[PDB]
Amino acid sequence: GTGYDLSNSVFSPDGRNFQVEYAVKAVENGTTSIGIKCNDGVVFAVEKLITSKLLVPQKNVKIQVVDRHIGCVYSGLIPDGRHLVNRGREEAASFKKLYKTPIPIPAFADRLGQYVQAHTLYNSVRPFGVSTIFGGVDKN
Amino acid sequence: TQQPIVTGTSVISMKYDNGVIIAADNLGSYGSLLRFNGVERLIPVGDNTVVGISGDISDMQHIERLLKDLVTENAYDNPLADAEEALEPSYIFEYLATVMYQRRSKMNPLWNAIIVAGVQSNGDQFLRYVNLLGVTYSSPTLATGFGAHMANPLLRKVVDRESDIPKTTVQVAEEAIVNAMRVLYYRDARSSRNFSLAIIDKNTGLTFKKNLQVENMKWDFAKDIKGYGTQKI
Repeated sequence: GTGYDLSNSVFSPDGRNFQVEYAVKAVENGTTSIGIKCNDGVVFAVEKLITSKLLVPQKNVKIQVVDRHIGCVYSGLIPDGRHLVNRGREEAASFKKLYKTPIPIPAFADRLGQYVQAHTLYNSVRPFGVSTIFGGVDKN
Repeated sequence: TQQPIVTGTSVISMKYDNGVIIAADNLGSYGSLLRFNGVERLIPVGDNTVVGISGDISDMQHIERLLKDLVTENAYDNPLADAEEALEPSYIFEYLATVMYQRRSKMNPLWNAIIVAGVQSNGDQFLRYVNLLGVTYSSPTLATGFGAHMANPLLRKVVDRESDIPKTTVQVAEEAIVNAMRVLYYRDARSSRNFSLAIIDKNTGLTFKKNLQVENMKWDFAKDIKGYGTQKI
């Protein structure tokens, strides 16, 4: 039957979710953003596109910071990544509140991944259309 | 409602021309027992502001974590959070005054006495104190608990009115503060010889020192007093 891409949780006959694929295709229509894992830490980079010169230079930024040691650089649907990094900041704040240790990077990854997949299980939520290159330095 | 267990002590503070000087001891008291000596009472938030509080030790740690979370929130999406925009003492002061009020009104307050010392970006000194009950007032000299009626008569002579602030130097303020701390150690059972002194200045920045004790103490007059009364020998 048709309409296997109208909803979210529906499985295609080959077993591939379709709204997630369209979100992936929406991700690629975004500003390029790279990240290099140097020996001591990480180095992010973004290519925020300058539109008509009315935009103020060196003011609009896209490398959002989580806590002190986790950085988030996002591409695609910029607001969706804004909300994702907001939830990530809340999770890091809760962890530091009730553990008093800065969130390790893999733990932040687990939290963000669990949040992201929570939006591709239901029929009443649109999957995120943002890919992030978040990283940083921790104890290990 | 609750009963504080590990009570704090007095915290002394007084402003001068180029900034404010705050000082406190390092001692945690459980009833009549002096349990912890490494307890810190001054938590410098940012560079131009230092907050000194007293009360329940769990409560100071809770407030400290609140301050760290506030700094983390201020650091978010603020490219000027380092130089132009900063957590000036007024903002954090009314934040913790508000949270103190919410704790009180809910009928589960936190036994505390918060003093915040800071310098405004325009150069004006800030010095204000708030208790668990939420009373707020700004004075050239503040103290806590036992020290409220103890340190004020000492610090108020050097600086008494607003006109006295420009006429007082940092060295005079420091010697007045150390003499006051000597007096409290002489006359308060909840203080120790060790203490901590912090200096804030709009030019030299924050000056914080650790491992400070009380010297220049006179005791040779106590061997000429014999007996509690009619007893002579």
